[PDB]
Amino acid sequence: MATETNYPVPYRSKLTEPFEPGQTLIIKGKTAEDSVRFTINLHNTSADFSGNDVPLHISVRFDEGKIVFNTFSKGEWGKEERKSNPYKKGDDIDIRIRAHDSKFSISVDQKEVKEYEHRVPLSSVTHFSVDGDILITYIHWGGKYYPVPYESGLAGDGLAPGKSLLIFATPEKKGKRFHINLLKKNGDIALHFNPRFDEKAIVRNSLISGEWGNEEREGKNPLEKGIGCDLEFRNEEYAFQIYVDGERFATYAHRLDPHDINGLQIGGDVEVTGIQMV
Repeated sequence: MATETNYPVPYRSKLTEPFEPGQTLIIKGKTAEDSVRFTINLHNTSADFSGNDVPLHISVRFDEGKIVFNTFSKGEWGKEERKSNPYKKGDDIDIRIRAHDSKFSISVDQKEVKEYEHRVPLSSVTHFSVDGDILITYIHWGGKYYPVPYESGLAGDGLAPGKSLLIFATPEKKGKRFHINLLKKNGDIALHFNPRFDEKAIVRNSLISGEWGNEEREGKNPLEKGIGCDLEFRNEEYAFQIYVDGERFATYAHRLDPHDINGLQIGGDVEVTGIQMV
């Protein structure tokens, strides 16, 4: 219960539109050595009736040692479904819920641990709440099914200095490599981010006038096949600051003038679940 000043519990949010297949709800937070349990609920209502259907109820129990899922509808609860709780009292939590047309896919620490089949209409989800022994540090709802190869323009100012491009993706279980390109109008690639599991390295380069540059690799390579990752490309004064799962992975000195980086391409063996400009 440290400094919250952002998402104080009980937390409740009314969705702009109903939760649709392809969208993900991300909840991150901290727990204390005395935390017992906390909950995440996708539920019905509109104003503040508080008491309608709950398509998906998630209870993370530190006393029981498990994460429990269930649904409430027509005034009754169904049969709970359980999975082990990988967290001990006090560690940070990271739970993500992605909706699909036949179920919810829930990941814990970016690892898929539960497929919860829909028991009531997904369209019934109008709000989401979080309560219990947790201090929320991040919440995001959005995304969609991003086809890959992917290509699109970036806003109007694009990935300008002081801005950051956030990408939520999952390298394929049996994939070998994938890439992300930040481009300029003429086709030059300001930054080519290319994870290569077969080479145990992430290649970084620039494509200028149809020719590839030096090529910068070396570095841990924090990615793992089949596990979700948070990629952040921060455009700074002298270089791009590349963050992977919250830690600075590397820097890449600008080879092309920053500004006007208005293009994005993603390809290779990867699944993309979210793209946002921060």
